[PDB]
Amino acid sequence: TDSIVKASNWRLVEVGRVVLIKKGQSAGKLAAIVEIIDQKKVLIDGPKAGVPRQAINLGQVVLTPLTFALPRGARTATVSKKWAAAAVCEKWAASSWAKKIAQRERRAALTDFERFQVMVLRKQKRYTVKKALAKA
Amino acid sequence: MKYIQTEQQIEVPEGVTVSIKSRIVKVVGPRGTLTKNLKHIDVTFTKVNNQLIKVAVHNGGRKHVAALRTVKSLVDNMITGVTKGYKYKMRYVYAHFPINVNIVEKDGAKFIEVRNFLGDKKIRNVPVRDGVTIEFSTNVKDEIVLSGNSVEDVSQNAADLQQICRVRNKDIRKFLDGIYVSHKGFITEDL
Amino acid sequence: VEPVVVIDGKGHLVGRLASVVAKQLLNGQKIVVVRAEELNISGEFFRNKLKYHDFLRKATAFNKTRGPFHFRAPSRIFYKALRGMVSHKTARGKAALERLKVFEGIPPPYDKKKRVVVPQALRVLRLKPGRKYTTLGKLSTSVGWKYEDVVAKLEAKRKVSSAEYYAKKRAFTKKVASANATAAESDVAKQLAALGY
Amino acid sequence: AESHRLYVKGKHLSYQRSKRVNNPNVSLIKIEGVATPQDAQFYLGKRIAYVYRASKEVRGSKIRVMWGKVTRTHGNSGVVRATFRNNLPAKTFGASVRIFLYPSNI
Amino acid sequence: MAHFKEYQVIGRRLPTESVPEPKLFRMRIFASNEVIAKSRYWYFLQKLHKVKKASGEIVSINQINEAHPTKVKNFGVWVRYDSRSGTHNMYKEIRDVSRVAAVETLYQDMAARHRARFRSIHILKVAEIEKTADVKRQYVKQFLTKDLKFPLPHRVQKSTKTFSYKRPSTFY
RNA sequence: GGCCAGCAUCAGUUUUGGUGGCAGGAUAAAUCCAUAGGAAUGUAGCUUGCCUCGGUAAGUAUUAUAGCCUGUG
RNA sequence: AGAACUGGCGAUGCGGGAUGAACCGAACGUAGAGUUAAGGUGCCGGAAUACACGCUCAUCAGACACCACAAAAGGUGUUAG
RNA sequence: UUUGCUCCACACAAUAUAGAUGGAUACGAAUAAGGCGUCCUUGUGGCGUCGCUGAACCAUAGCAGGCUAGCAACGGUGCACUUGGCGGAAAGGCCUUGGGUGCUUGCUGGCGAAUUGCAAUGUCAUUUUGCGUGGGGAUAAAUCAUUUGUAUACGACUUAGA
Ligand SMILES: [Mg+2]
Ligand SMILES: [Mg+2]
Ligand SMILES: [Mg+2]
Ligand SMILES: [Mg+2]
Ligand SMILES: [Mg+2]
Ligand SMILES: [Mg+2]
Ligand SMILES: [Mg+2]
Ligand SMILES: [Mg+2]
Ligand SMILES: [Mg+2]
Ligand SMILES: [Mg+2]
Ligand SMILES: [Mg+2]
Ligand SMILES: [Mg+2]
Ligand SMILES: [Mg+2]
Ligand SMILES: [Mg+2]
Ligand SMILES: [Mg+2]
Ligand SMILES: [Mg+2]
Ligand SMILES: [Mg+2]
Ligand SMILES: [Mg+2]
Ligand SMILES: [Mg+2]
Ligand SMILES: [Mg+2]
Ligand SMILES: [Mg+2]
Ligand SMILES: [Mg+2]
Ligand SMILES: [Mg+2]
Ligand SMILES: [Mg+2]
Ligand SMILES: [Mg+2]
Ligand SMILES: [Mg+2]
Ligand SMILES: [Mg+2]
Repeated sequence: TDSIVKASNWRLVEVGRVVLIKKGQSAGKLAAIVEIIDQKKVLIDGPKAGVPRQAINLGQVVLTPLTFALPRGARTATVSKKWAAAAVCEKWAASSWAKKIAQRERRAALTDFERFQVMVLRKQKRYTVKKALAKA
Repeated sequence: MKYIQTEQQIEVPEGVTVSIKSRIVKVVGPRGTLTKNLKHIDVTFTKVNNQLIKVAVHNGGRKHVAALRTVKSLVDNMITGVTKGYKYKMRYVYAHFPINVNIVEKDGAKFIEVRNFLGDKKIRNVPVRDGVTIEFSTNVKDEIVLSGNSVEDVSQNAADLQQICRVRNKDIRKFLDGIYVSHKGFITEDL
Repeated sequence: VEPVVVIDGKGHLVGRLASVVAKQLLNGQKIVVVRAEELNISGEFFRNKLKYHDFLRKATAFNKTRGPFHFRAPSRIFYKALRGMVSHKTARGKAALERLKVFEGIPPPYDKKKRVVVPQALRVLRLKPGRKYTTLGKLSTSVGWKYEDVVAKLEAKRKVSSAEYYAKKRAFTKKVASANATAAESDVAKQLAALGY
Repeated sequence: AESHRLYVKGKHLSYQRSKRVNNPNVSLIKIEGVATPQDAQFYLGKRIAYVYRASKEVRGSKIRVMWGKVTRTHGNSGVVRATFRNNLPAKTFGASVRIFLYPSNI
Repeated sequence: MAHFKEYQVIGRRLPTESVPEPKLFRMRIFASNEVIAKSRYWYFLQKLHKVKKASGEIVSINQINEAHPTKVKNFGVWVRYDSRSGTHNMYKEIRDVSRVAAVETLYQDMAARHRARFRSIHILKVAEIEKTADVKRQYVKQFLTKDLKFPLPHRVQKSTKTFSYKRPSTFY
């Protein structure tokens, strides 16, 4: 008989929270939240990923579950220094999310022939799995 | 102007364990248990420890924020209710016709039955709400007593009686007749 | 896309559900709509009750037959919303409508078929949280509809059978996953990883 | 195998029109899976057949075809304008229609 | 009225025999193109000096760029505006990253809260509130508190096709 | 060479993309680098009061075991 | 009901204002292609259920010039001064 | 009333089509919260994990897909049969048993394709009906006229008649 209260554990807008951008010249790139402007705007910066330090509307960006030590209002060079230090990229890269992204980018690059080979393999994989799923 | 967050606390005493999934609240203490459904509200509960629970509103307006406190109150009265309990007292009040009050049972139900009121031949009835019990207060004249773990079921069963006893067609000032709620408190004494 | 699209009414906003259904018809897409009683309308129950009585009083003064007809059933409150979004006095209009079917509940065929949703009419995506809304079933039963209880009954019964269907299915895909795994790390599997599979 | 389709599915939507006046010389086609004018810039030029059936056999078949081509993109969501050899019948609004891959550019 | 730029404008009364080299006056003007800017300039000058455009000249127009466009700033703003029954002075504070963005939302806010269109407003001052604790309007102090964080509850992701096969979720 | 088409090379009109070279401005403003000064939504350190073995807070303290701001180059 | 100047209707279709002599756009040989006006783009209905910042919840909300009405006076609803 | 009707089978003819062209691919509930996996004290429980769209999943190679051989598997699938069971909201469909039989592109062989001439939907769906044959099965009634009056302007209604 301890108490037990749900949670509901949201990603936060906060300095050091990394977001993936969805509109515009950048888009598909990560960046860090430096300052926060209001409930609608924040100041982002993503030097490794190429994206310009800028103001940006939250609804244009999606908050990843990643955070890292960043002083509020830190300039680009500092943001580069910390980011690297925290190895956020490899961390992101390792997530299901980023993998899901890369998977479908790859599907969309397949040559028509490659596409043909994907089928031949699925036939092959299907043959032995169907067996498996049949014996115990 | 939208407040970026305001929050409230809900203290938890040594006998009780509140528990809340979705926004469906259950408080279980020494005197039984009640549950209450906050789904209509949009707050966020948070355990901090076995004696502390925060309730908060993010990016809320006035009417929103202004519902934060009443959430706190409602769950609080569940916690007090499940510990100390609630006791509403009512006295009868009449100027000549003695109002005569008793508890009847048809098809197993328990009704408060009020006869003679202001002379009236008609016989008044109020049901007993489940969870509220009714003692005709001995040692005190024309006092009725409604107890229970839910403030809301006692306070309402109270008000039902007092409203079955409204006076029509008279100067309601001069004719002050009725059954009135005369003191609100707890069951467990010293507290 | 498919020959038939079955839409789960539940959680949708009447006039938005109507507005998209209309277009789809007109463009050749057959549609059946289900659980039309679990449809929503913005505005608290009383508002749409008052609106409904407004509608309720228009009638041909000399002959209340010829006048405007008032269907009380949820599917049909719906159909009304829809029909007004379709040029129903033209042949092309009649045509599009025949591609439509609306149902309170989920009766045979469709209960074993899959149903979809329409995000641009999904209340829980659209209504500002806080705003009050109305459920069709409750609205209709207060203006005459007779069959909320019997639908509720049939649904709860349907809902049981389908909970089994599911449980079975979940059981079987658990196996399927366990197979598709006793076969990961094999050559063919690694090969497909490379190609995005 | 089971698929032999060498075209993209499509839909006879309206004629080109105002509120109150249509122009049967231009038809408006919704091309399955094309959502933006950029997306549809691809099909500009592709040829379109509306394939239909009749009771009198003719050059051998009971199947006739109206031929046309995509000509510009129309509006913001991948709808496309097209002209046909003869304007399409208007009972066809909502009928399917076939878009090909020729003339090719890949 | 648009997306703004801020301009230094400089003008003077036309020269004369007896008064060559007249005094020279400057305004910072918030407009969207230089053509509106110059016009705006003469609008206020004649609210101040004996001049019309007819008898005076523009000497220089230059766009002023924000000094630190990726630094957040707490703006104090002063405005004169006309209502349906009176005219009024007013002070709001805006929090953004350039004066030029600031003026954009001001104009918005005025139109939204007070139904004031562009014709009816006069920006008096726009200046950086150097040290906090001279920030005064609460809807801004709100965003200065230390180690600030907040969720964005009830996520609505935008569907890209009319039907969906799931059922969404507003988690976030 | 009657009827209708496909492609190629062009001409007139038009529509929708890719991409190369330049000009202007505070010879953009920023970022970046250097440098001087600064403060706080005060980073290390220090102090003191509770406190399950160091965590909290309220002091001190301006680069320290984070950083930012402002000017000049 | 009666004057002043211009522009119109009458004598004039065409696009818009659902509808309408006079408003808005624009004045007409037969046609192809392009672009626009005024006015629009949830669906009826061609055209973004487009972007952006606020505001508003009405037990008779509101929704676009001409135009198809509302006033003094009030509100501890809410917003910004 | 000149051999009529019905269900099943193919056959010929017509006829038409609001618009096949790989697959409508089944929990429920919540959204200020959930799905899935796992453990357990089976609970408003512990731990793990996922979302950020179906950009999926499934299917998909062979004369529009011909004729053939082998191997590895014991798997998949089509078809007609047969076992047990489920579904009444419009169930008219779902699951299960067992033998049969075809196909298998799971892998490895032999043969074929041209001249439809550089494109021309290049015809592969499913609707209703008509008429022969022959494999099952079935063997009425309504109306007019007559009649009743619980009915009636006329029709209609309501009775009665081997
Ligand atoms: Mg009275
Ligand atoms: Mg009296
Ligand atoms: Mg500046
Ligand atoms: Mg020709
Ligand atoms: Mg040319
Ligand atoms: Mg260039
Ligand atoms: Mg730091
Ligand atoms: Mg510096
Ligand atoms: Mg005349
Ligand atoms: Mg005219
Ligand atoms: Mg017109
Ligand atoms: Mg009008
Ligand atoms: Mg209509
Ligand atoms: Mg349209
Ligand atoms: Mg757009
Ligand atoms: Mg006006
Ligand atoms: Mg007033
Ligand atoms: Mg007010
Ligand atoms: Mg037809
Ligand atoms: Mg979970
Ligand atoms: Mg589970
Ligand atoms: Mg759990
Ligand atoms: Mg899937
Ligand atoms: Mg084959
Ligand atoms: Mg049906
Ligand atoms: Mg072979
Ligand atoms: Mg026969």
